[PDB]
Amino acid sequence: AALVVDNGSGMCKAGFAGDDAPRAVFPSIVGRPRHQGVMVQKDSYVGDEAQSKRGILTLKYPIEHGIVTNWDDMEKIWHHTFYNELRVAPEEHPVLLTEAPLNPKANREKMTQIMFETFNTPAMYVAIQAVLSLYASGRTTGIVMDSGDGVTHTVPIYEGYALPHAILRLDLAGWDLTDYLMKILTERGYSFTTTAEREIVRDIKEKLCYVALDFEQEMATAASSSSLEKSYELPDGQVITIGNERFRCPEALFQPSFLGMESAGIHETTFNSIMKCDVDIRKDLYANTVLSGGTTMYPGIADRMQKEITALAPSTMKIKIIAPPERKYSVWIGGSILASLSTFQQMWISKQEYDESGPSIVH
Amino acid sequence: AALVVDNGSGMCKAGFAGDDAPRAVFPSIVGRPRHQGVMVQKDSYVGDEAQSKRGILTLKYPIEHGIVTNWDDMEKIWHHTFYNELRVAPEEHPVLLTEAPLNPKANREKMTQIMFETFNTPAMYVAIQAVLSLYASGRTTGIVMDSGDGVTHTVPIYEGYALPHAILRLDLAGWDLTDYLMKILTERGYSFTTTAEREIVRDIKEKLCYVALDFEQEMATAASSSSLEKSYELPDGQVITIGNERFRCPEALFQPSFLGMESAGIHETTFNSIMKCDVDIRKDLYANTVLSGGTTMYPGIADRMQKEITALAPSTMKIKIIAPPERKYSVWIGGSILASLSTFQQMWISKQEYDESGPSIVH
Amino acid sequence: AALVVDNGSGMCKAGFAGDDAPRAVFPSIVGRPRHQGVMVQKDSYVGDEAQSKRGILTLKYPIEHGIVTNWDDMEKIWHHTFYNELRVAPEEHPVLLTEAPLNPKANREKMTQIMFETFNTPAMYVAIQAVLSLYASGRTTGIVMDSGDGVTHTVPIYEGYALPHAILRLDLAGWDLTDYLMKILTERGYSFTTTAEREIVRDIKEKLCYVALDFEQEMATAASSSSLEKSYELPDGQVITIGNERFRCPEALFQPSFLGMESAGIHETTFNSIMKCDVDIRKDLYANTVLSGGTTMYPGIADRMQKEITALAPSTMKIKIIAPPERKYSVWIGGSILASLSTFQQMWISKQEYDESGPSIVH
Amino acid sequence: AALVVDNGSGMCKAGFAGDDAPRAVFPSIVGRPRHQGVMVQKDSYVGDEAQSKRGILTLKYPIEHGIVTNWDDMEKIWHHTFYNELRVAPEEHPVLLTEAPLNPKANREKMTQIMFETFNTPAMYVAIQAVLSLYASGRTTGIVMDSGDGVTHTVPIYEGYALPHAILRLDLAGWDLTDYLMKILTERGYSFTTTAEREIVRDIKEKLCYVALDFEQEMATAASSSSLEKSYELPDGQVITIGNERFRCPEALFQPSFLGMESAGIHETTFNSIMKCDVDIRKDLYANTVLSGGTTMYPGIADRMQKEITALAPSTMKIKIIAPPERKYSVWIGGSILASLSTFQQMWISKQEYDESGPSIVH
Amino acid sequence: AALVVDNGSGMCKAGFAGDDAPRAVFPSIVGRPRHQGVMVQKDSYVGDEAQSKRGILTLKYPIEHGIVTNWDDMEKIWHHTFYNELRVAPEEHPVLLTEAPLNPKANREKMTQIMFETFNTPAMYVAIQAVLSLYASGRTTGIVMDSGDGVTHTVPIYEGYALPHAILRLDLAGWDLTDYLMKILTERGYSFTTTAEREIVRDIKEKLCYVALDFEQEMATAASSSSLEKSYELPDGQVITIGNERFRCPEALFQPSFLGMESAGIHETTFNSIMKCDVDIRKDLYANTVLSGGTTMYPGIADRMQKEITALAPSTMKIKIIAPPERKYSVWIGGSILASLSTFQQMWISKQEYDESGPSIVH
Ligand SMILES: Nc1ncnc2c1ncn2[C@@H]1O[C@H](COP(=O)(O)OP(=O)(O)O)[C@@H](O)[C@H]1O
Ligand SMILES: Nc1ncnc2c1ncn2[C@@H]1O[C@H](COP(=O)(O)OP(=O)(O)O)[C@@H](O)[C@H]1O
Ligand SMILES: Nc1ncnc2c1ncn2[C@@H]1O[C@H](COP(=O)(O)OP(=O)(O)O)[C@@H](O)[C@H]1O
Ligand SMILES: Nc1ncnc2c1ncn2[C@@H]1O[C@H](COP(=O)(O)OP(=O)(O)O)[C@@H](O)[C@H]1O
Ligand SMILES: Nc1ncnc2c1ncn2[C@@H]1O[C@H](COP(=O)(O)OP(=O)(O)O)[C@@H](O)[C@H]1O
Ligand SMILES: [Mg+2]
Ligand SMILES: [Mg+2]
Ligand SMILES: [Mg+2]
Ligand SMILES: [Mg+2]
Ligand SMILES: [Mg+2]
Repeated sequence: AALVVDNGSGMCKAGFAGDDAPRAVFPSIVGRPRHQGVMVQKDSYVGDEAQSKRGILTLKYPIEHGIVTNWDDMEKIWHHTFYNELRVAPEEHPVLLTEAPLNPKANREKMTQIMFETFNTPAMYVAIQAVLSLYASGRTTGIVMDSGDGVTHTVPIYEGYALPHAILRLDLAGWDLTDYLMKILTERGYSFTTTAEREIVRDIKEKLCYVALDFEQEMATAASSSSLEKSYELPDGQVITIGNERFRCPEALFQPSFLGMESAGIHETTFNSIMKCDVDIRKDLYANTVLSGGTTMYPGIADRMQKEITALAPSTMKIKIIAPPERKYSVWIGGSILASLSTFQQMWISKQEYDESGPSIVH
Repeated sequence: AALVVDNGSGMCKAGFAGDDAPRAVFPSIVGRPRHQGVMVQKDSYVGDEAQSKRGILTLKYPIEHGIVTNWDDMEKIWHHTFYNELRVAPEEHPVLLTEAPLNPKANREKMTQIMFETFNTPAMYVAIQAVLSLYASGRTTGIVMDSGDGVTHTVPIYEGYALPHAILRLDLAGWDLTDYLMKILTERGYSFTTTAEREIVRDIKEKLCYVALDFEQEMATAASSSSLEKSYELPDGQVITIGNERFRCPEALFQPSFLGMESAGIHETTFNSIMKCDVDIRKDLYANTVLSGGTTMYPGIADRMQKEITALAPSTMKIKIIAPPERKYSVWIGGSILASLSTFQQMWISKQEYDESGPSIVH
Repeated sequence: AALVVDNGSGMCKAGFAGDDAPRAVFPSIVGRPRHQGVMVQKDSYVGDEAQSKRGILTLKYPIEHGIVTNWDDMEKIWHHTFYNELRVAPEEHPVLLTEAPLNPKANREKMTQIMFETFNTPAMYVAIQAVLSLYASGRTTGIVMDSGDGVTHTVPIYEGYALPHAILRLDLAGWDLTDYLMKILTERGYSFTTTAEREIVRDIKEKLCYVALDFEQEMATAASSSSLEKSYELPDGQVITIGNERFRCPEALFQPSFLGMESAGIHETTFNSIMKCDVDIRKDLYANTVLSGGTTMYPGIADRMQKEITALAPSTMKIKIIAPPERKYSVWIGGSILASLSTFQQMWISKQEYDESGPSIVH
Repeated sequence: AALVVDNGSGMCKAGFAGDDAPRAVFPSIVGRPRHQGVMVQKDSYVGDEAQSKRGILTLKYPIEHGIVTNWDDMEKIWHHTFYNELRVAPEEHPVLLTEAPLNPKANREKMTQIMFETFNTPAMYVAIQAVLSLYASGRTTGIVMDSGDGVTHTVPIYEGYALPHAILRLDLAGWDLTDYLMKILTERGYSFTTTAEREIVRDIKEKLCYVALDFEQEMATAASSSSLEKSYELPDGQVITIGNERFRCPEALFQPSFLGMESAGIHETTFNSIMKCDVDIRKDLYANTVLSGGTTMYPGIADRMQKEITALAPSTMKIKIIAPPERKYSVWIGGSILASLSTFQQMWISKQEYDESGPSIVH
Repeated sequence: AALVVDNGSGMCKAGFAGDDAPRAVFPSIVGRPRHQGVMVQKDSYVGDEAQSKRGILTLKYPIEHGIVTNWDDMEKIWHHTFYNELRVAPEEHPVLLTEAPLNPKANREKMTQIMFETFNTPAMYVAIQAVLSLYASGRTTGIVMDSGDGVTHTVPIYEGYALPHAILRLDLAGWDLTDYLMKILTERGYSFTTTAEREIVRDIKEKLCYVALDFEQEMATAASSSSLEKSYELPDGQVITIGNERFRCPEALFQPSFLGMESAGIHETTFNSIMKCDVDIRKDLYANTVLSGGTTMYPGIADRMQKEITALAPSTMKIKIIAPPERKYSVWIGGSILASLSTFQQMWISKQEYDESGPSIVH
């Protein structure tokens, strides 16, 4: 059985091909102690180990905006994934990895060198994340907008053919929303600064934030009452209350100028990607807009995306946003489907092909 | 039963001799994918298959101006015609094919070699398209002006005898009108460039274009109001509006200088063909001018042809333009009549005659 | 009832003895197609059939200058005459044929062999055409000037006796006038060249040409005004206008030098024929000059003949030109009278006399 | 010195009487621009000027089949001839013009009106072209077959006397052969349609076409090998190859049915012209058959004419075809000889005789 | 003195007629602040002002693909051109403007309305850009391939006459190459996204990119060494290094499939434009292929164009690419020559003609 590892910027999702859900889901973090030990202790902690001891750790993400910036810590996470989470020998199973489009070429080549020389996997393959999300929905036509912690990208596919010239990629994703929520929480006097407190803000974001259907009407509602106020208990028992920050944080996905970015929102990025495609396939892309990733899990984002794209598209087009309830695992689920196909078993890059063609075989 | 295949530049019309209408009518196109497949797909698409997937295809016509330029794609269309459209075994039926006059000799010889060596037809015959159109109208005397996608030709026939020295042929037909409509649509800011968008312009031409009775009076009407403006919805919901382009495009049939051509219009070509005939038969040709082909399906072309030929012919002649409502299928209908005649069953070129006389038997 | 067939160079006039007019009058032509048939058609056309389809035919006269030059086509005309025009069985009726004087001996012998061996007529007789014209006028004394399409001949007869030494024959007739009209029509830019266009010129000649009383005065009248101009509409609606060609064409009958001929005009030929007769019978020939044939049907030819012969004859002679209005059929009418006489029934050449005396019985 | 202008349908040959060759030889064409000028250009081009710029011009011949159809363009060619080519004042020299026999009377009268009222020539004369060709050969007896671009005519002359009744004229000449070569070049896929491309086909005809001695044997030779194939480089570097079209095009001179014409070939036209002459002069005409004009410049036409006339003439006659190597200029050379004769100086039509006798003096 | 304004998609080149170089050359951009001012600042910046402050601006091009999309910003650029750059009163000088062929009709009419109603110019004229480039080279015959930031178009001209039916236009130009360089720079981890960073990529393109003579040989050279690597210092001191991207970016001009476009390269577009012209003028167009515009300023593009057209043209044609070193200003230089011609002073459209004929006078 093949191993499917979906390693975006924020999470590591691993499991076996053929299953319907990842077996191991943990944060893609490496924590190191920032104090002195006095008791007569591991040197570093990975994943949920680092998340539970984060009070005395400095947390580091080895992947930033889809790109591995620390390859030593990236091997710790893969080692922790294989031996501690899945508890398998990686030299016995082919590994299917994922990657965002328009990534540096050296990123995929280093992933290949590590899988073949450090873990000694027999076969290997690197797929595009948005393509796997279309496998998960059981479609061959559609435009996938995948947004995780580091990357947001749109990939249009028609009848199984990708339109690579129409692929768009934004560096605006979940990390920027957490960073923005930290900034607007200072307006109420809540100061979060350390890497451990950044994990608390992300937990606040995932539990209290939502997408407003009309932002200006929602701002006027929050300024005239308190029906939108929600409380949240910090780990030390302190209770914070947030109001319009609940929908102002996800609003940066549609108005990136809140972050000082010049780019377009996720609705205009999806529309611009459709408009780069041929006129004859746009009608099918409008009706098969698929959301994927953890950053699409805000309540009300599918209704907001449909409203915003309807205002950009011609009035005779049928805008249909497909947001399955399991779309946080769509990349992994689609990778599990792909690695189980019989027509895919010739797509593997074996270790022999890597020894005779070098790392350039992965491109 | 014999097979009747009318394969002009634009369309493929196929059926069985004795029927009153073709059973298979599809565009004579071969589409190949111009992108990369990412889903784990045929290598080429023919006819209506290529027309529905044209968003991701490069469309190619194997016949250009009546002459087959790609014999590999021409066999794909004939193979698609026999096995997918008609669903017959071509080695059991004689095949009646059509061809424009004044074509290269090697074009008809290659059609004969393919029908006998690739499809193994028992018998075969290649007829002239304008002659078949006269069978469809139930006449033995008349001048047929047939205009399709690639070729416009006039063939005068008197009492069953053809006047080959009076046959005229123009390379101005439906393809040049579509190409001209694409050019004058840029005046309103509508840009069509790809082969898929050329199919959209042809659809615009067939639905909105018409022949003006007086061109200069029609130009003054369109410049003073908007009663001639029509809208058209593109496949992606965008709506374009055209005014004088509706009659300026078909006007190139009567004024080929709009295309930069030096040749004469279809009215002067018909008149020059009559004037090459003997003086004693011109009166019968004037009264039996038969229109045929898809390019004669513009509204108002019969009234315009009659007006233009009346101005060229002597005032005592009776100009009568015969434009039947089914004249888009006249070549096929006439071929179905001819292949069903008992006096035609000796005109077939059997495979034995082809083996003993070579490909020169077809001439 | 006997059959009377008057077959000159141009026309075939057939009917039954006793009638006052021929029942069948058609051009003595055989037309064959000069193009290729494409419609899935007789091999040749005779008479009015060839005249109506002459646009696609090559027209041939089997009789040239009174002499049959094509005996295969001559049988087609006789076959068409008996079975299609008269609709009789020629093996039941005696046939009276006509011939110009001073013809080759083999011409009359071949007519006899065909009538007895091909059509199996019971009896047969060949008469001289000018002698029959004198029967038609009810005279026994007179000089007959018969002019058709091929031959002009004068035969003087006195009290029922022919003067064979005074018979004159000219090869100047209607064919040469049509040929001359074609030549002088080029002066106005009218080009007639084909055998079908020669039939049009002959129609122009029969409708617009006339004999001028004084040629030089008529030439001066046409050169000073336009009262002599007449229009004529061609079969294709084109209108031609002719002036002095109307009387210049028939003037060749009186001045054969217009045709490059050295012979004398029809007036001097008639006078020379009278002067070869005995002095005692010339006075009766001067008073009984009978015109006959289609070439004598020009308006004003009787007044011109009288004026020209009066200038040649002594001033005390009474010149009387007899030009009956039915003189185009005089040979046939006279043959119908002769074949009905009871004293003629012993002049027939029966088939028994032909079998025992050979073809020399006809001379 | 008198000016000699030989202006047939295709070429204009001009010079001075007494010289042995024309000084100016250029195509009788007038070209007008068929596009729009954008550079900040003459309105029309004549002769070699139009031939070099023919890519952007519509070429028109003012003379068609020996008859001037455009008198405005005919004056442009004469004006270009006098002032640009010969560089003389036409009001100082008498002009000798040429004309085909059996031309419309108004054609010669308009040439006289233009020479006297537009160019103000002192004297003028219009000669028959075939008569001048006999001066060029130094003969007083012979039949001249002159064939140019528009007209083919035969004029028999005996001891200095013309036989006008034996003059024959065909409208089959070089223009019809070029038009026929264009038609049979489509059999190999070579499409020439514009007036500029017609000049290219004429160049192909003059360089590659020849007359086959036996046509059926030559057709069998070309169908069994490739020794008759010749290549020709088009102006744009494209190379075309022609085989049996090299001798099929000139074969229309001997079999006009290839053009759909009913007329006889040039061999039968020459023979029919001799047979219209008196029996006593035919022997001298058989031995002095003179070829003239550009259409007689095909290799092998003299040997073919001799073979074809020998088969028509009695076996005891000596058929001698005189084809001088300079017979393309025979009409001009003979006109230069005639205009230099002292016994011709009274044949000029002075401007005084034209003012007192009108335009009818030229006939 | 007349004003010459060459305003393509990317640059604005302005000056006075008669000069040899534009006086004002600045980017055709309008920048607006995308932040909040806190210092107690113009509302928008044009040209070099916007280019120097682009760090805090959003840069907008009012002309996209040759078509003005923002007429308010287009007036800001013209106002900045007249009053700030040239420092003249536009109501005193006639203005010569430029435009790409096959542009929307309303684009030229709005330019005319603004020049006459907003700037009150006395006279005005709009020329075609490729025609002006032929004035700059001192030629009247040649095919001009002009490529700027928005449009690539070929205009063949022969002897001063344009062939409008042979004009081709591509929407592939400098903007698409900059956009493509941004995409392939992500392969090395260089992320440029904002409109200010797009100006940096364009600067990289103009300094480091070149056209490879053989693309596949150049790709193999770059993959085997580092002799093609060049460094570039960003505005903030960061140094980027690019290898095969130097010639892969300009290669999209010859292989537009790199951009996902179906169209043909600039070499095949030039060849197809020549092949639409008459056969007689193609030889002169092959020898006078003129390059123009900023997108033709890549090193090695003239040698590559000659190599690619030589492979398409017949081997006997002489392909000569004329690439003057000042061809970035050819449109302006040619407009300066045209506006100084005395024969052009009647081509101006005065303000009186605009008031009496409306905006339709410009077409
Ligand atoms: N219920 C939720 N609501 C909003 N955001 C969420 C939710 N769950 C996860 N996220 C965000 O999704 C991001 C990561 O999503 P995911 O696609 O699973 O990870 P990866 O970046 O590895 O692809 C994180 O930044 C996280 O804050
Ligand atoms: N209703 C219509 N009006 C105008 N043009 C038409 C119409 N229908 C078809 N055509 C044109 O006719 C051309 C082909 O006609 P047809 O004779 O059926 O094909 P073929 O070229 O195979 O003979 C096409 O170019 C098409 O644009
Ligand atoms: N009305 C007419 N006027 C002048 N010529 C005529 C007229 N009718 C007939 N002809 C001429 O008479 C010729 C034949 O006359 P006819 O004697 O009837 O024929 P055939 O030659 O058979 O004896 C034809 O050449 C025809 O042109
Ligand atoms: N060498 C040649 N071979 C065959 N045909 C020729 C040759 N030279 C000229 N011709 C033809 O002769 C025709 C004109 O001949 P010419 O008698 O010189 O002109 P015109 O028609 O003015 O009398 C043209 O149609 C041309 O094609
Ligand atoms: N040296 C150079 N090398 C390559 N490209 C250049 C160079 N200089 C300018 N360009 C490109 O030319 C384009 C504009 O050229 P130009 O014709 O001057 O402008 P316009 O679009 O106004 O006609 C820009 O996209 C620019 O990137
Ligand atoms: Mg994800
Ligand atoms: Mg058709
Ligand atoms: Mg008669
Ligand atoms: Mg000549
Ligand atoms: Mg430019």
